Amino acid sequence: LMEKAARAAKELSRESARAAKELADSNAKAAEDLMREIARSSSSERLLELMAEAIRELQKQAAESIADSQRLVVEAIIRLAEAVKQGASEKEIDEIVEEAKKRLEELAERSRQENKKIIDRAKYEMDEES
Amino acid sequence: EKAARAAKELSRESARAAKELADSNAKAAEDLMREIARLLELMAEAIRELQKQAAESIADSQRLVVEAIIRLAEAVKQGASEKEIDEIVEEAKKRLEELAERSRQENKKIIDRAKYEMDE
Repeated sequence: LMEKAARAAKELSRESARAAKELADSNAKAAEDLMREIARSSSSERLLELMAEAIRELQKQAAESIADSQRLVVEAIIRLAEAVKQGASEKEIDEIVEEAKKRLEELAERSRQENKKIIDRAKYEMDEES
Repeated sequence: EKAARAAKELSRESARAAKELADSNAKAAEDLMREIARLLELMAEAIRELQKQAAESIADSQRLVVEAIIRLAEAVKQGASEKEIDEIVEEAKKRLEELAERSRQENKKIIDRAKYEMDE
């Protein structure tokens, strides 16, 4: 079962990573948009300050997301190594894995929501100035 | 607007580096959990260390990216035109590649250390 647990660990880590990558892509596109708002507008340092603030907020929230899902993954890994030595069933391992996998997608959903709110606020505030 | 696409590409470059680190770490978790079949403490420590170094690398990358974006955003509206913009972009790419390389090496070292000591 330890082999199976290993596969499970790699998969959880990769799911976390993929969440991080999708979030990062969204943030990239956001950066592009904000810069286009810079170009299509009057010359104002203010818009630059706002863009920088937005990008920094997005980075901070991204780091918090990664931290959360990483904590989850390492805990699931330890929990798996524990289980494959306390009483390795099969469906108990499958269950630990499926539960962690549940929490990962829930965490990632909440993350995408926070991100989205940040972006919307940013875009809007950049609209209102200039 | 060229600078906008540039911003996106730099950001995506950073993200790709991060993704490579994460994949390496997944593989590392698998191997380390194979060496278990205590050792649990070694594995936990190694994984947490890999995560910490990942976060350090991502932080450095992010600062590079945002600095480059602010520089671009000022360059446009200050003028300077295509060659100067391209130069800002390519220099940012260069420094990003350097950072990504040293980060990649440090990560590789951590993983190899970890495996080697779960062997001992």
